[PDB]
Amino acid sequence: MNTVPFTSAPIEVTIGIDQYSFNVKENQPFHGIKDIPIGHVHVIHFQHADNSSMRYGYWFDCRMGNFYIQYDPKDGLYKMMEERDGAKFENIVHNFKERQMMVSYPKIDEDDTWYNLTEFVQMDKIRKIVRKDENQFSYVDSSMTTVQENELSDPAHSLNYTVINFKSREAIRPGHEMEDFLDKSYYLNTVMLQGIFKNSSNYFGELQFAFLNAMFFGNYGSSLQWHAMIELICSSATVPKHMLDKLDEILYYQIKTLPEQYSDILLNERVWNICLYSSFQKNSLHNTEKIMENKYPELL
Amino acid sequence: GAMNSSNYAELFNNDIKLFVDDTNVYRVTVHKTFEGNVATKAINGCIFTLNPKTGHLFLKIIHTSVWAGQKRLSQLAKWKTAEEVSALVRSLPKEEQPKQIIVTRKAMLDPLEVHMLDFPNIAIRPTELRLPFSAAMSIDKLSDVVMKATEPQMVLFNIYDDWLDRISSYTAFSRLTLLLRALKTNEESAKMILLSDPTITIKSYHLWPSFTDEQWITIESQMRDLILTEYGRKYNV
Repeated sequence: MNTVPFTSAPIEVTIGIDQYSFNVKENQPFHGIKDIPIGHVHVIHFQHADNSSMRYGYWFDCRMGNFYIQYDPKDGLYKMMEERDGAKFENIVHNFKERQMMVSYPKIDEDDTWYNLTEFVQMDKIRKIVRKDENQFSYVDSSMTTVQENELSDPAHSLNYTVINFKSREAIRPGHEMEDFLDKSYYLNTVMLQGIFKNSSNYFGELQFAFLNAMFFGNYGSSLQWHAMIELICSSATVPKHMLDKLDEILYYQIKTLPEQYSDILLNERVWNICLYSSFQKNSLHNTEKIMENKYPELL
Repeated sequence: GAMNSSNYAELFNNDIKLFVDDTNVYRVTVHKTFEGNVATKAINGCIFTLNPKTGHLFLKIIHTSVWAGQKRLSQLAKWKTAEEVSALVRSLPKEEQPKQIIVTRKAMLDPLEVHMLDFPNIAIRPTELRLPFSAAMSIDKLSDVVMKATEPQMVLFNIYDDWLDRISSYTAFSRLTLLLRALKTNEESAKMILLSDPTITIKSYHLWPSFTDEQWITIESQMRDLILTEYGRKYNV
């Protein structure tokens, strides 16, 4: 059970840790989050009370180092930092715990939600999508654009998601134009799975990361990437049986977790209607189709 | 974006462009079977690929053999159209390749875009114009070369005959769209109007009769009258 201490909380802020969130008052004696489950990536995220614009936050894994949060009054945000002195850090955390100035990661024993949302998400893959090699943790916010959004403007601050474009030479073999456009199996299986991702676990990890950035930061380019990766599978006639079964579980937990009030901006009507009712895989996503039909029948 | 009434003069500028109409690619007769079910029998079709500035028509004849053993033919017909248009562009010298291709039906956009990925600087556009190119098979010499074809064939025509010696591309296109609109609305009537006077013939190397400038004004008036009448009947107005 790991800890992310906070130096202080000088500005009023809503703090998220994974799917949980807490309101902290200006100068409230708040000194961080304890009992964070080892074995998963996590995201600690912020929304200032005075600017409900720019949700921002940090992907981290407590196995990779000792991380803390400290407010920077110059840049005007809560920053993640690494403490390299093990004994200084252990001594900071023990003091804050003794004074009970930390919130406990409020996991219910029965509840596999976070595992289910992050099953394939790896910190080493996050750090290739979000390039800042001097830190072990990754900053994401509401406004960061994707490599694909940029092609169509600061490269250092981009989300380097794998570019997926159904009307591209990468997607369409010369001489198999109609076949490759109507059945994307060669683009999914040869180009993306064998070629770029190497395996379905890395593909699902990027899909799951894109969804979480869409949900937690309202990151529009992330939402585009999540839908493109769903549509590429659903639009392939030839998908391994284990990948379809796994995709159904992945999407079920994403739809289950999505705030009911954000379905209008976070769910693309065309993609979901095509995936559940018209695509090759219209009959392969039983759990997803059932939760979507019961939770969001308007969209469909 | 879409070609409309607003940007109509763009058709007659010096940027090479082609219209592509796929209406007549996949053509069938519907009939009863011995068992009283319904079946189709394909007949020869054509792609209608037209340079509106020059009148050059690239009539690619679609022989029924291309459908043999294929499924979902109305879908395949859009892809076969895009394949043949792509092949035509690749066959042209670089300085003759179009800068834009305008498709008369929006369902041709994705097929043509995907076949033309090698030509990222050729713009594929839809149109808001309701163009009457479906009536191309009412031009006797075009219908005749399509129906007689025993294999895939490309035939080159000038759909304006020699009109550009006397009139502008804008006026030539307006005459062509009026003739085809008449032929589409009431073929029998349109064809009677065009041939009623036997002294006016079609040259061996032409599609339309050899009207004087004064005869074209009479003809064009007869075609407008035909179209308006038919409109009153269609809508009881």
